[PDB]
Order: sequence, then C-alpha cells, then structure tokens
Amino acid sequence: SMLEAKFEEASLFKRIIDGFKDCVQLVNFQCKEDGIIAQAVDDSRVLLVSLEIGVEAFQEYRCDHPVTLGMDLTSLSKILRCGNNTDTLTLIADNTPDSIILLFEDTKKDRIAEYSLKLMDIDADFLKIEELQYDSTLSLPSSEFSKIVRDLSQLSDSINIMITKETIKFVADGDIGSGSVIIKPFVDMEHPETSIKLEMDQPVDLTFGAKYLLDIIKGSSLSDRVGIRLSSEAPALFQFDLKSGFLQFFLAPKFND
Amino acid sequence: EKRSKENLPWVEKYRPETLDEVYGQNEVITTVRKFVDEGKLPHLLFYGPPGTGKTSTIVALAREIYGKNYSNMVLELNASDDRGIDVVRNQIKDFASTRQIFSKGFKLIILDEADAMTNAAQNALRRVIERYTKNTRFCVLANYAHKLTPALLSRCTRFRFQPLPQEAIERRIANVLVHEKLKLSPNAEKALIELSNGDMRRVLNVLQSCKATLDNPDEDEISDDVIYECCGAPRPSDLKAVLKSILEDDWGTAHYTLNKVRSAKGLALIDLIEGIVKILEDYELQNEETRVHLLTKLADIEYSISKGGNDQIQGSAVIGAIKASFENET
Amino acid sequence: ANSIKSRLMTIAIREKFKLDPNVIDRLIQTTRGDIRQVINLLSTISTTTKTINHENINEISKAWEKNIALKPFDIAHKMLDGQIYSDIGSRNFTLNDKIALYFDDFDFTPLMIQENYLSTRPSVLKPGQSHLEAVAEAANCISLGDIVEKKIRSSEQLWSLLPLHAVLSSVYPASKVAGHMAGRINFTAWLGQNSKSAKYYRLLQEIHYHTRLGTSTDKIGLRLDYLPTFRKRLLDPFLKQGADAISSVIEVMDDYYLTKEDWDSIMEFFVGPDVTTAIIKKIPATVKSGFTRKYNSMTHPVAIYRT
Amino acid sequence: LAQQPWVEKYRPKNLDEVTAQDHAVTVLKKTLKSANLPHMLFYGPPGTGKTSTILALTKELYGPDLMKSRILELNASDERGISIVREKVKNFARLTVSKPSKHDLENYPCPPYKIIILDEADSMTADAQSALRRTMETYSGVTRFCLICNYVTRIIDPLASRCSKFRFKALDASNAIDRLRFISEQENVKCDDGVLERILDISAGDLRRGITLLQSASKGAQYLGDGKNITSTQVEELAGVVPHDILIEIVEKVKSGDFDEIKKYVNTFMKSGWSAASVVNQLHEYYITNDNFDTNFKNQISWLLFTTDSRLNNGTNEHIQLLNLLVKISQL
Amino acid sequence: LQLPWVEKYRPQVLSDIVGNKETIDRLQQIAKDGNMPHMIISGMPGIGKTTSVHCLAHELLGRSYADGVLELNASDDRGIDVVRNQIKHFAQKKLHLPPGKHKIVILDEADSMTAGAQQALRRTMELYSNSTRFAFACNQSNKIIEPLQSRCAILRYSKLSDEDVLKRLLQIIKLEDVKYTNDGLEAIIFTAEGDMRQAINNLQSTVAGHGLVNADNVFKIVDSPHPLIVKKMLLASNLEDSIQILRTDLWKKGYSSIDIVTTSFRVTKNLAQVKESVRLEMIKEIGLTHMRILEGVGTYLQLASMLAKIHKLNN
Amino acid sequence: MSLWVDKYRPKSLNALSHNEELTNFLKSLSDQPRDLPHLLLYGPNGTGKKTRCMALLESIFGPGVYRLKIDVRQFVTASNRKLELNVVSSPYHLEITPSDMGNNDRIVIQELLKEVAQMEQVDFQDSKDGLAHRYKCVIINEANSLTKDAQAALRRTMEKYSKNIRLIMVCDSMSPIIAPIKSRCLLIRCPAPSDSEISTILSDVVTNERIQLETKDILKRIAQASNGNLRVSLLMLESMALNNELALKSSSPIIKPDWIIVIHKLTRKIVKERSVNSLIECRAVLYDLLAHCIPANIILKELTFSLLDVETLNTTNKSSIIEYSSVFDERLSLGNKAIFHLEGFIAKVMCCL
DNA sequence: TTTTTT
DNA sequence: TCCGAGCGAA
DNA sequence: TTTGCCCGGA
Ligand SMILES: Nc1ncnc2c1ncn2[C@@H]1O[C@H](COP(=O)(O)OP(=O)(O)OP(O)(O)=S)[C@@H](O)[C@H]1O
Ligand SMILES: Nc1ncnc2c1ncn2[C@@H]1O[C@H](COP(=O)(O)OP(=O)(O)OP(O)(O)=S)[C@@H](O)[C@H]1O
Ligand SMILES: Nc1ncnc2c1ncn2[C@@H]1O[C@H](COP(=O)(O)OP(=O)(O)OP(O)(O)=S)[C@@H](O)[C@H]1O
Ligand SMILES: Nc1nc2c(ncn2[C@@H]2O[C@H](COP(=O)(O)OP(=O)(O)O)[C@@H](O)[C@H]2O)c(=O)[nH]1
Ligand SMILES: [Mg+2]
Ligand SMILES: [Mg+2]
Ligand SMILES: [Mg+2]
Repeated sequence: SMLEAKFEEASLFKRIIDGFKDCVQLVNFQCKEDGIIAQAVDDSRVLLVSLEIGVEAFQEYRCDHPVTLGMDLTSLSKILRCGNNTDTLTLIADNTPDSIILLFEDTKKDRIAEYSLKLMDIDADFLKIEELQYDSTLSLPSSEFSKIVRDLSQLSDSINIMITKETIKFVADGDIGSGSVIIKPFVDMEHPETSIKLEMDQPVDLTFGAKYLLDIIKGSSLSDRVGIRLSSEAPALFQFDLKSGFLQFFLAPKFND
Repeated sequence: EKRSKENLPWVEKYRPETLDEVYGQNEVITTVRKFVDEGKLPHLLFYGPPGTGKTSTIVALAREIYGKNYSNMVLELNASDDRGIDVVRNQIKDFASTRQIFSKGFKLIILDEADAMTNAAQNALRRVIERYTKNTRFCVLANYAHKLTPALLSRCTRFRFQPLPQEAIERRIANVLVHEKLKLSPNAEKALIELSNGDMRRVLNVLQSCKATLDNPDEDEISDDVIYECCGAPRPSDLKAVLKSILEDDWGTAHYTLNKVRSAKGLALIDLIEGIVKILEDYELQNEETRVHLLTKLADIEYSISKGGNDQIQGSAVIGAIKASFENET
Repeated sequence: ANSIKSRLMTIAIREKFKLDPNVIDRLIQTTRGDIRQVINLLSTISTTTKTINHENINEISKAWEKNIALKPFDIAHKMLDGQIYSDIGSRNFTLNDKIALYFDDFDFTPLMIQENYLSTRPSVLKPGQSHLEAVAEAANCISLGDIVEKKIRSSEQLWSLLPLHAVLSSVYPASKVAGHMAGRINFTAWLGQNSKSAKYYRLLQEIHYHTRLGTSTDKIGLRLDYLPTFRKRLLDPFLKQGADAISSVIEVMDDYYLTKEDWDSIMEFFVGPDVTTAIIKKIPATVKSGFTRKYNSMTHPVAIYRT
Repeated sequence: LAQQPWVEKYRPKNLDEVTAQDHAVTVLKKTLKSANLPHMLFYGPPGTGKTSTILALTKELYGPDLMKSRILELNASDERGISIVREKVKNFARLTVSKPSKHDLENYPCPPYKIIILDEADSMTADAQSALRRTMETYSGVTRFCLICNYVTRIIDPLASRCSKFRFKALDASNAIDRLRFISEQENVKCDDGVLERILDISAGDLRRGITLLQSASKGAQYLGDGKNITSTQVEELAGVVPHDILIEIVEKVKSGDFDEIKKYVNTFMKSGWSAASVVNQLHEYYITNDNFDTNFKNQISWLLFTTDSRLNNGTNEHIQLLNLLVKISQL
Repeated sequence: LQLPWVEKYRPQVLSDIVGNKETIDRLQQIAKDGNMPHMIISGMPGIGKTTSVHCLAHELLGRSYADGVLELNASDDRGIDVVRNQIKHFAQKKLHLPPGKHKIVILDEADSMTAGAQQALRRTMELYSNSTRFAFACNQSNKIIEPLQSRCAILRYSKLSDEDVLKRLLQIIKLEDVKYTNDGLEAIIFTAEGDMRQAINNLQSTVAGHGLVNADNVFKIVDSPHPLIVKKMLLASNLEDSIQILRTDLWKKGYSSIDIVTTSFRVTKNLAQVKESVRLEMIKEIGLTHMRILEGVGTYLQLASMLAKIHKLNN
Repeated sequence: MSLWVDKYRPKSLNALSHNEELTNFLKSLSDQPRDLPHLLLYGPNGTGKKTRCMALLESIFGPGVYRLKIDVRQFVTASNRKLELNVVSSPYHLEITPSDMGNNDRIVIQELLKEVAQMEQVDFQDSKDGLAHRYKCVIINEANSLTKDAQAALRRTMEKYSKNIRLIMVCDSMSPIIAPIKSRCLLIRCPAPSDSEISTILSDVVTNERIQLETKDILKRIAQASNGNLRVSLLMLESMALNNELALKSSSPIIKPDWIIVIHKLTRKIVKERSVNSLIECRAVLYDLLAHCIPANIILKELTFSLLDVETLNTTNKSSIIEYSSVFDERLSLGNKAIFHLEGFIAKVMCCL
C-alpha cells in the first residue's frame, strides 16, 4: 500500500498513545518519508500535544507521498486494545484514504486480525509552534516532577513556576495553606540521570492549571527525564524524549488577573 | 469540504466571507467594524429571525480580527455541543482565564444558538463574563430572547438583525445571477422576494431549484411560472379567482371552483389560506366584526390543518367561514 | 410586643438612640414576631437614623417587611379569600402576588384548589349568577388547566407554560368562587385515591394474566363483564351451601389458574350493592378454614412462574 | 413476487417510476449531473412517495454496492434523543466519504458526499432538532441531510430554513390512474370501467391505500373463482363506505328532527362498526353539493362538520361525537 | 483590547454609586465604623448590588482583602458539601484584623443555592459571627429561606431613577469627551429602563456607531423596549390599530412569535389599570395562542386572531 | 375454560356462526396467505374480533396456534427503571399488549417487535432443516391505546421487514389510530351480530348445558339487553341461570353489573338534585368508580346515555347534555386527571337542568 | 421538575 | 412477621 | 388543618 509502517510489537504504539490519550480527543497524523508527526488540541483549547515518531521506531517503514489521517482517540484506543501486545502491528493506508488499517499479525501462527477505522475530515494546520529563544530551559528526572506536581495539586488548582538565577521554585497557595518546593541545579557524574539542568537568560514567573499538569505528567512513563521550556510570552513546552522521537505538551499559562 | 465549492448547496456556497459581503444590516455592520477598528469590542448579542446573517457576521468578525487562522483562536460552541453547568465551569472558564496557544491576543468566545442553554448554565456564565472581561469577550446569538435570562441580557450589547429588506435581497440575487450565468424576469424576482419573507436561505434554495428546473439554463429564463412550478405554490390569479368565487357565487359554484383550481396544479389548502389572508388584510371593511370572525375562524382552520384532518371538510370550512364573516358587512 | 417592649427599650437606652414605644407594635408586626430580626432591624437602622418614631415607621416597615412563603393549607385559604379579588383588594394584593402564591408550592396548590373550591360561600358572585353556575365555570377552567399540566410534564418539558397553569388551575377558578370557607380546608383526596386506583390496576393485571389462557378479553373487559359471573361461581355457592361448595369453587379456580390471593383480590373489586366485605365477614370460620386447608392440601396449576 | 404485499412489491425502483411528483423529481434528477444536492425537506400526506423517492435517489446516486457506506438512515423506530444527535449523527456527518471502486466510478455519478436520512423527522423533539442546526451547516462539504415528514409545522423554523422544501402532492384519479392501471394489468385483475377511478376517489390522496384495496378486491375475485369483473359496489364494501341507502336513512332521520328517534337510530347504526370519519365525510359530500339547501344552512353545517372532524382527530368516542353532530344538524 | 466602559467605569468606592441613597449612606457608615452585619442585598439587574458588596469589602479590609474575603458565585460549586467544609473552615480560621473588622463571605447570586445548602449555613453564621460576617446578593429575595433572612439585615435596592442614571452618564461623558444632545441622553435613559449596565452599553454603542449622541443616532441602533410596544398594542381602542402595531412594530422587525406572546402575557399580568377579571380572560386567550405556537403553528395569523379575541373581550 | 362464554368459543373459521360475509372474506384472505398484508380489525366490543383473528391464524398455520404459553420479558428505561411485559406465544405467533407499559409502550415497539422482525426462528417440529420457513405473526391487542410515539415506531418496521413479519392489530375504534398506520393496513370491519344470531348462539348453549327454559323469548330479552355485545350476553345467560337454579323463567330478571347500577343511581341523583352539595356527593361516587378500575371514558359514555334516557327531560336539556358530553370527551382524551373532567361535565349538566 | 420582580 | 420511605406512577 | 400503598431492612 501507499503507507506501510510496521511496529515490531504493538505495545510501543499503545504506550505512546496512552501517553497523551487523556488530554485530547481528536488527533491528526501526518505521515511522510521521514516518519509520522501528530498534533491534537484539548477541548478547552488550552493544551496542545505534538508527537514525533521517526523511522527508527519502526521495523519497516514506507510512505510514498505525504498523507493526513484524522481520527478519534477513543476509537483508536478501543481498537488497539482488541490486539495483543506481542503481535506485530502494521499501519496501512492508501492514497486519499477513507480509513486507516491496523493489522495485527503474529508469526507463530497464521492468524491475521485486520481492523479498519474510518477517518475524519479534520482540516487543521499544525503551525510548528515552537518559539526560537525560550527564556528558561531546564531538565530534570520525570519521577521528581511527577512527585512535585502531585503533592502541590492537593493544595491548589493552580501551580506557579518561578525560574531565577540557579533556582527553580514551584508554588501552590490554597484554602488549607500553601506549599513551596525549591530545587537547585546539580551535576552528579555517578548518576547523570538524576541531574537537574538549568539555563536561563530572563527570569520567569508563570501560573498553570493543576489538572493540565496532572495530565501532562502521565508522559513520565515514556521517558526518564522531562525538559521544560518557559518564556514570558509563549506557551510552556514540556518535552519527553523517546528512543526515536518525542512527545511535547504546549500548555498556555493563566492570565495574570 | 470535498472537491470544489461548486459541489456545495447555494446556501453554503454563497456564505459571506468578509463583512463587506453581509447585506441589509448596515447599521450593525458599521458599528461592529468600528468597534474592531478602535479596539473597543464589548460583549455582543445578535438577535434575529432565521437566515438574516448572524452566524455569518460573527464568523466574518472573527476572521477580520484574527486573520485566516481565527479557527484556532476562538472558542465556538453551539446547540450541537453539550453546554451544561459543568462545561461552563470547566471548558469555558478555562478558555476565558488562559492565554492563547497560537498567537498572543485577547480571547473570543462565541455562544451560537444560546437560547438552547439551560437557566443554570446561563447563571453560571454571569460572573465568568464579568470577571474575565479584560482579556475575553463573549458573543451570544439567538432567535428567541425569552429563553435568555434577564441577567445575561443585561451584560450584552444588543443588536437586532432585521428581516432582509428588498434592496439587499435584490443585490444578492444580482451577484448570484452573474456568477451562475442565470436570467431572472422582473415578475419572477418580485415573486421570489415576496415568498422569501426576508430569509436569504429561502431565496437561495428556491433559486437553485429554479435553475435545476430549466431545460437549458443558458438560454431559458426563470419566469414566475417556473417559481410557482418548483415551489408548488398558487399563482396570484388562482388566489383571486377562488376568493372572487367565494365572495360572489353560490355554494355549488364556489365548491366547484375551489376544487377545480386546486386540482389544476395540485395546490395545498394551507397555501390558499395564507394567500387569501394576505389579500383580505388590505380590504377596507365597514364592520370590525367581519375582521374578528375572519381572523378567528381562519386561525382555527390553520391549526386544525396542522394536525392533518379531512382536506375536503377543511376546504368547505374555509368557504363557509369567509361567506359567514362577510354576511356581517351587510 | 408587650413581652419584649422592656428589652427593646433597654437596648435603645444602652445604644443611645430614641425609640418611641408606640411604634414598637408595628415593628413587631413588620418582622412577624421574629425577635432576632427586630434586633437586627434596630441595629441596622440606628447606624444613620437615631430616632425611630411615627415620622419614619411607615417606610421602615415597608422596607423590612417579612415576605414569607405560605404552606399548602394557608395557600388554599388565602387564594379562596374574597377580599383579595375586590377592586381595593386586587389593587393591594396583585395578580402577580396570586401567581406567586401558586409558585410557593406548585405541586399541591392546584390539587388544594381543586379539593376545596366547592367548599365556600362566595362573595364575588356576579349579578344573577348562582353559586352552581360559578362552580361550573371554575370546573371548566380546572379541566383546561389539567390539559396544560399534561403538556408541561411531557417529553417537551414546556416549563414556560408554568405561569399559564398557575392561572388556569388555581387563580381563575378561585376568583370565580372566592368568599368565606364553609368549613375547614381539606387535604386533597386525589393523591390517596390515585394510589388506591394504582394498587387495584396492578391487582387486575395480575388476575388478568393468570386467567389469560382461558378467557378472551382485555383486562377492562375482565373487570366489566367477567368478574360479576366469577363472583357467582366463586362466592355465592359458599352462601347457599356452606362447606359443600369448597370442591366446586376449587375446580373453577383450577380451571382459571387462580390462587387464594386472586380470590381475595377479585372479591375486593365490586362496588355498590355488590360489595363483599360484610358478606365474607359473615361466613363461618369453619368454612373459611376448610377452604384454605383443602386448597393448601393439593397442587394447583401455574400460569406464569416467577412473574 | 408471490411473497410481497403489493405495496412493497411495486415500490418504485428508480426515479422514473415515481408517478406524479415531477415538480420535485425533475430537480432531484438534475443533481445526477450538477452534483450539488441541497439539504432536503420532503413533506406531504401519507402514501405519496416520499420514502420511495429518497431511496430511489440514493440508489441512482451510488449504485447498489456503494450505497450502504454512503447512507445513514434513522427513523421513528430508532432512538433519536439529543445525545444521539450530538454523538452518532455528528460523528457520521464528520467522516470522510467512503472510497468508490473503479467500477462504481464508471457506472454511477458518485458525488463527493454522503446522505443522512431522518425519516419521520416530525417525531423528533424540538431540542434534538436544534442540535442538528450547526451540524448541517459545518459539514455540508461531505454530508447532505434529508428530513421527511407529514406535518411540516412540527419542524422548527431554523431547520426548515436550512432545508430546500419539496411538497409531495396528493395522488388522485387524475395523476395516479396510470400507475394503478399498470399494477392492475401486471397482476391480471379484471375490473369494470370506473372501478380504478373509484378506488382512487375513495383513497383520498393515498396511493398505498389504493393499491392495498386493489389487492384485497383481487383476492376476493380469485377466491370467488367465477371470472367476473370486480365492481364498484364490491370495492366500496371493502373500503368501509356506508351504503347509500343507510346514508339516506340517516338524512331522513335528521330531517324529521325528533331527538329520541335520532338517538335510537344512531345506537342501532353504531352496531355495524362503520367508521365515524367515513360517515362524516359522506355526510359532508351529501349536504355541501345539494341544491335543495340554501347558503345559510351550508355555512352552518360546514362549520359543524369541521368541528366534529377536528374532535374525532383527537381520538374521541365515535358514538358521542356522531350523535352530537346529527342532533346539531337536525336543529338547523 | 481596551476595557468596555461598563467595566472601565465600575465604581471602586461607595461614594461613586448612584441611587438607593439612604442604603448607600448606611453602607458608608458601616465601612467607616466596622461591625458589618450579615446582610442580604436584593433587586433588579444592573443596579449596583455586586458593586456595593465589593466596595464595602474593599474599604473594610484594606490590604487584608486577599486573605479575609471568600467570594463564591454561580460559577462556583456551592453544594451542601462546600457549605459544610470550605465555608465552615474559612469561618473557623485564624486571622488577626484591626478592631471592628471581620472576615467576609460573599455569596453572589445566592438565589440559585439549594434550600439544603442554605440550611447548612445557619449555625455557621451564628457560631462564628465574632470573626466572620456574610453578605448575600440576589435578584429574587423570596428564594432565600426565612431562617437565613432572620439572621440578616434586609437591604432591598430599588430601580435607578432617570436622574441617577443621568448623573452617572454625565460623569462618564465628561470623562470620555462625548458630544451629545439632551434628547440623545433622554433616549438612552428611555431605552435603558433603569438598568445602568444597559445605559452605559448603549452609550458606548451609539458613540462607536455615529459619534454624536442625539435621539436619531440612538434609535438607529437601539430599539425602543418591546414590552412598551406590546403594551401599546394591548391598549389600542380598535382592532385595526392594534393589528397595525403588531404588523409594523413587532412582526416586521423580526421579533419571534413566541417572544411576542410571552411578552403579551407578562404585560397583561401587570396592567394595573384594567380590572383583574378582564386580565384573567385576556390571559386565557393569550395562553391558548401560546400553546398553539409551542405546537409549531407560530404564524402571524395566530397572533392576529389573539388580538381579535382580546378585542372581543374588551368590548 | 369452564365458563360458558369460554367453553363454547369457536376454534376455526368453519365454526363461526354470525356475519357470514365476513367469514367468506376471511376465508378469501386465508386462501393464499403468502402475500397477506398487515391487518387491522375494528368493530364494537365483544362481537368476536379476537375469535376471528385466532380462527384466521388457525386457517393459515393449523391448530397449533391455540397452544399458548406466557413469558415475562424485561426492559430498562433511560432512567434505569425495570419494566416487565407479559407476552403470550404459540409456535407460530406472538401476542402483546404494549399499553400494559403505559407511556413506555414505545420501548416495546422499538426493541421487542423490531427484534422479532430482524431474526429467523428455529423449528424442529415442522421444518426439515431446523429453520422456520414462514413469516412471523404478531397480534397487537388494544392497538388504539398505543401512544402516538409507539404508533410512529411501527411505521418503518412494517415496511422494511414485510418479508419476515406480519402484524394483526385489533381495536374497538380507529379514531386514535394515526393516519400513516391505517394507510399501512388492510382494514377489516367486524359488525356486531344481530339479535337472532345471538339468540341462536344462546339457544345452543342452553341445549348443551341442559338448562330449563320456559320460553325462547327469554333469550331474545337477553339478546336485546346486551346491545350486540355477545360476550356480555353469554355471561348474562350464565349469571341468570345460576341465580334461578339453572331454570330460566319469563319473569326471571336481567342482571346488570354493579358498576352499571352505581352509574344509574348517579344519574337519578343528578336529575333530582342540582346543587353544590349534590356535586360533592357525586365526586365521592366518581372516585369510588375510578378507584375500582372503571375507566373514565366508560363512565362518561354510560352516564351520558343514561341521562339521555331520562323520561322527564325535554329536547333542550338533552341537546345540551350531548354537547357537553362531546366537549368533555375531547377533554378526557387530551388530559391526565379524569376526575377533573368528569366533575366539569356533571357541573355543566346540573346547570343546564 | 420551577416563571418572574419594578 | 412487622414497618412505614417516598411518590403519585390509574 | 397532610392520603394510600407499602420500601428496604430488621
Ligand atoms: N445578511 C446576509 N447577507 C448575505 N447572505 C446571507 C445573509 N443572511 C443570510 N445569508 C445567507 O444565508 C445563509 C445563512 O446565513 P446565516 O448567517 O448562517 O443565518 P443565521 O442568521 O445565523 O440563521 P439562524 O439564526 O442560525 S436560523 C448564508 O450562508 C448566506 O448564504
Ligand atoms: N408517487 C408514487 N409512485 C409510485 N408509488 C407510490 C407513490 N406513492 C406511494 N406509492 C406507493 O405506496 C407505497 C408507499 O409509498 P411511500 O413512499 O412509502 O409513501 P410515504 O410518502 O413515505 O408515506 P408516509 O409519509 O411514510 S405515511 C409505495 O411502495 C408505492 O407502492
Ligand atoms: N448604582 C450604580 N452606580 C454606578 N454604576 C452602576 C450602578 N449600577 C450598575 N452600575 C454599572 O453597571 C455595572 C454593573 O453593576 P453591578 O453592581 O454588577 O449590577 P448588579 O446589581 O450586581 O447586576 P446583577 O443582579 O448581577 S444582573 C457596574 O460596573 C457599573 O459600571
Ligand atoms: N358460537 C359462536 N360464539 C362467538 C362467535 N364469535 C364470538 N363468539 C363468542 O363471543 C365471545 C367474545 O368474542 P371476542 O372475540 O372475545 O370479542 P372481541 O375480541 O372483543 O370483539 C367469545 O368468547 C365467544 O364465546 C361465533 O361466531 N360463534
Ligand atoms: Mg446562525
Ligand atoms: Mg414514508
Ligand atoms: Mg451582580
């Protein structure tokens, strides 16, 4: 077919999809010769998810010409569940397609399971939203960010991130009181994966809705480290690196009341 | 969309793209355009009857304010979406209180067909509208003001979209004729305007049907005969013949005339009643009792027709109602 | 007012504002005897007004008047009072106020009006209009109100007709028969009668589907036509033959898949000269005990297992 | 063939088989070439060809193989609440149109949209109809709607505005006799002259009823096994029409004006099971076309018949309504 | 964007609120001397209720506003759980304020709160009054249960008079350099019907549209209130003039049949100059037409028939 | 069963004994039943409509149609409320009364009936391949009691699946049947038997039950008192025999049911006393009747025609009464609370007298 | 299951 | 075996 | 100035 992309095991694609399933409903995949990119926007238009999968994630990949596949994530996840984590999963599409084929095939037997999901006429640009020179760029292990978010979300519906010279501060103020976590950069040559990195030109102070961060931290299952890029005038970028590509969340900050 | 815009129904193919293509609402268009020009956009309410240009205008305004990428910069909700209290408190409030993802600027929330929202959701909207005014503006659209709460009405700047007057419809028809290579006679244009009741959707749908009804639309001309054929509507001459027979002839001849006129082109009874009411409205009557009897009895007949019933008995009812009412004229 | 005059005046002395005792009664009427509210009123008013007397009591009373919703019996009493429907009374208690009375309890007000609108001596009767003619006009309006009520609670959910219903079900008929009450205001009997009718329709459905395999009728025809003959095959033989009719009654019950419970239910249905309670009470306990014993001593066919 | 009732057996297969709705069928046939079908609102009285027309149009547009993937049909037998409209209908309207095969593209116009048929749309709640409004407009690029109804006033004004209206006319002897005669010839039904036109007169605008009446009459004739023609008296007996003699008896009782006599006659009359609506129709015909009654009498009786027919349309007791009508006529 | 004038010129101090003079004076007195009672503020839309409560709170609490005020409105969750936990805890919390000052709970749009939730507030109001005081604002005061009304000071606001609206409008006009004529401001007042929000909105709309605020420019964009048109229709002496008003001023302006009929009902209800029995007959006829329209038969003929029947009655 | 109205009910078109022309028509329908249209039987109560429906089904499918069993079917509403429907069935047909479920009758049409329409059935007693080679038959009793929504739900099921299902609807009046449903049906008028036919049937019963009978005129009296209702006449014969020791006499009186006696008493009361107090007592009587399963429409009809029989009233009174009956019969159709409309009718009647 | 106020 | 919750649903 | 039936549970 025009597009043929084989995942060695369907579990890879299932985990990738589960990494952002809860935040958005409709997703637009563009497949090109260099791989598959995808974008989605949440119902309130406050959060945007951007996925990139390179050809190295695939055992075999072929995309003769660019193609766009719009689909609902609930139907896709329902179908992905009908297949086994061990089977080989081939995504197949034809030119000007009305559906996407998910082909679950196991080499042990001669059992083929072919699903066809009807596609939507979702006409929307991606805009490649990424500001060039972000004010502050930091990176830290995913488990620690998850813990900070989970602790502070019990206190308030909003979480403030303040970046200043050599210090990252998370703050939440609520009905029963307030909490404040301060971390500092540190390089540990024995365990680089625990490192906390901070580069910054302009200090930053931005407020975010807690429920959105609670959704965003679900990407921690796909990467041990999370990168955070912040600017005074731009959405905040939360990036989780995959073995081949990436999962990005662009979250708009609250208006300064 | 699929293939060209030539595959679309005319009501959608001719949807205004910019404010200059909205016709017959000049005061509103001028005011809102200068609102945008000066940077003073208040919370808006567009109130009016079907097909007068409300959705067209608000979408054109969004396009002008935000450019071609407006669709990712506004929150548009209508009756096809859930808009309960939970949606107001989560989706709408989050969008109102947060910056734009794509391009910096103020937020626009469009509540189309707002008369479909419950009282509780509308009340939840009050302090959302007031609290986030600095960065967010709401536009509400409605056909029925009575389903909107007084508190919601107070907070909006109201603009009434009128039934489209004759001149605006005429200009839009001229544009359509040029684009379709169509010809339209003056009497046909008059009949079209009369039957549209100032609803542009009716004009465009009828015109498309008329073009489909021609043998050769390049040479054939849309005459009023064509309009009446495709609409299955009475000619004015038929209405006058029936009314004359009712007012001046004996019962046998009036019954015969009604039945024969109806059989000629398979006319519906309700259409005859509407046409005759329009004719009788212009009559000068000595006795107010004549007007009273006519209106009450004909309204009763229209209501009974709306539920089905026996067509022959209803036609005889119309004849008797008119005769008995004019007996009062002495 | 006397039980609290001393307290209010002591407060006036302590807080240093002039209270004329003669107006206290009105204050007491303003708040309907709510002592907390009268103290709140004095506290709030004395902030800028240091003298409460005959020159300001009227507007203070107007501004602070207790607008308390009434309970159903009270709603019915006020709605049927003839004073509020006279020229001056209508000027004072407006049409809007009467509709608000409907909205105080909009599930019982129509029922209360329909219960009690026959129990007045009217003072609003028009010249030459007898009491019965006014009652007939009210009854017609109540029927129309029922039609509106049906439309409100349909799948359409037409709550915008609620004011109209208030007029048709409560205000207009009351306006026709308003006067004085010729007795106490009574709770609506419709609720209990509706409950009883529901019970008996359930019982009728059960009996119908037990006898379905043998009869040819709908349930209504069962009640109107069959049951009177079943009474002669199932009860009268007891009266004419004591315990000798047990076997024949059991044979009929078996033919129609009837239980002892069905027997009781059936006998409950009859009205007028055919009421059975006193007749069955008179049957000797020997016959009833033998009937029950013989019935429980054998098996009986079943029409519907685990209904 | 021998397993279909005639109404379903002779359902039109294509647009050229619909008989008397040319004013609308012509417009529809033009879209096989213009390929810009508008949103449609078919409305009209029972058994005039609305469902047949939409089905035949979809067949002509998509061919037998591609139809199923291009149609969503929802009628009064399906659940159509606001949640259904907001989820199932919206989701179908959103989808990309199924890809047509090469053979399909060769043999059929294959327009670039799908069709949603809301048959019996007048049974949908006003709120669900409201929920359809923006779905119809936003996805016009790939979806066209067809609403079908008997009572156009049950469709909310915004939806009627969005739709292009097609009124289906009543079918009578003037415009449906050809189709009825075709069916009669196909089935080898022998009839006297006048019988088919009488059937269509009795049917009162409904061709389904006329065909069913023809089938019942042919069954009677075949059972009789005598080779004779079906008569008009036989057809009227099958159609529940009151015999002219009985109607004359009623008219004479009304003329006499004695309340008790009218009451007793009506009580006896009801035992025959005559439908009150047919009785009222026949009385209307008898009185309004009678040269022996003057203008005032006919005005009054026309209103009386209108009132009684309206009351019967609400499902009332036929005995009570008929007796009231006859008493009122008698006192004219 | 720039602030709409309604929000730009929202009063920040009590002395900028017009109308309800005696009550505003009492509120200024309280703000100066502390000891704020529990209070219920009620009245019609857009007359200064929310403004007054917020101004009073700001003046009372100064810089302690952020920690000393709990505001909840219809956009918030206010079920029995919230009343029993969040509000109770806020009432119980420590907060040192200057003498005569208390924490303030503002319950805006309180008439939408359920009866059970209101019941849950009674003892919290009573037990913690030495540190917390409650302010309710509502449009329909009869929706606040009597036990809560008992614990509160009752402040019923009246509609704004033409003079108060004129004074506030003149202040804004001088601040904004607006050119106007007396007839223009009178037209603004006429179309506002005592709602200051609407007066300012229509002033902005007229200025944006046509620059100069005179009567003709005002009425180019602002409609005369259709309830007054409907009243004129109902009071006309002969059927033809009433039908003429219906045709020209309502039906051909685009007002829906349902809007016309519901307004007719509301206006007839309040026609104090027509005897009540006549209004009951008229209401019956109006309701018949309303039911027909709800069935989907909302045509001009139905409304004309309604008018004819009303004429038969009032004759 | 044991009661004579049931013991002697005919079981075939050959055993029918009144309205011979209708019997011939039914035989004509059953001659070639493969293209049988949907049927709608209408006529007065108790004349033999269901007897004839069963006889027609017997003629089409054989005596097995009389081997009936009852089964309970479950349904759930959108509000999650549980509902049960009793369904009568033979190997060849189903019988349902959807009005049993009130306003939820629509569910019965949209789920149960539709399912029967879409499925094939097994048969290991008449078919050699285990599948039933025949359409399914569904009898809908009290079809004029279906709500408009349920009737609408029938429309497309009757057309789409005509291959697999045929409907027989039975009703006592067609007035509440919507026009689209009547358009889809072959309408069969079922008139009441004459008094001679009733007398012949009753005489056959008298002979088979060894009842002593002084004169045949007695049967005629019964036949006249039943007003064409054959069920009523057979039950009345049995009751009279039981009360006269299985020996009818010329003096033996006709037995009226309890509810009829109550209604006649109410008529005498209304005629004697026109006043508010009388109206209150009348309300009590009406509540008593309604609570014991006498439907409101039956009460109105019986009261109207009892009043019109009063000898002391004049033509003006009677015309007023029949007008008021028409108006309030429509009210009963359009409303919910029956006592409201019945009381309104009684009040207007009292005023007119 | 809840329309309106002046 | 006894008791009445909560709803009006015949 | 508050009915009739009779829940779920003991
Ligand atoms: N003022 C107008 N000028 C030009 N075209 C119009 C105008 N009004 C309506 N139309 C035409 O009719 C179609 C529908 O216009 P809309 O603006 O969507 O109507 P609407 O006022 O939103 O109707 P409702 O309130 O949703 S029923 C447009 O796509 C145009 O083709
Ligand atoms: N114009 C027609 N041409 C040919 N046959 C028709 C026509 N109209 C009705 N019929 C016949 O009657 C039957 C029913 O036609 P339908 O199209 O289903 O009527 P309908 O307009 O959909 O009726 P409703 O609105 O559902 S009661 C067809 O199968 C045809 O046999
Ligand atoms: N008395 C007033 N004096 C000055 N401005 C007022 C006054 N009343 C209303 N406004 C203006 O209208 C706007 C709204 O005032 P609010 O106090 O919020 O009205 P409201 O009484 O709370 O209306 P509701 O009950 O929420 S619809 C203010 O921001 C002011 O600009
Ligand atoms: N001997 C005889 N009895 C009949 C006949 N038709 C009906 N019956 C009897 O009359 C009773 C009532 O008939 P039924 O069909 O239930 O009346 P319906 O369905 O309400 O019209 C039946 O139980 C039979 O006993 C007939 O043709 N011959
Ligand atoms: Mg619109
Ligand atoms: Mg159809
Ligand atoms: Mg406010």
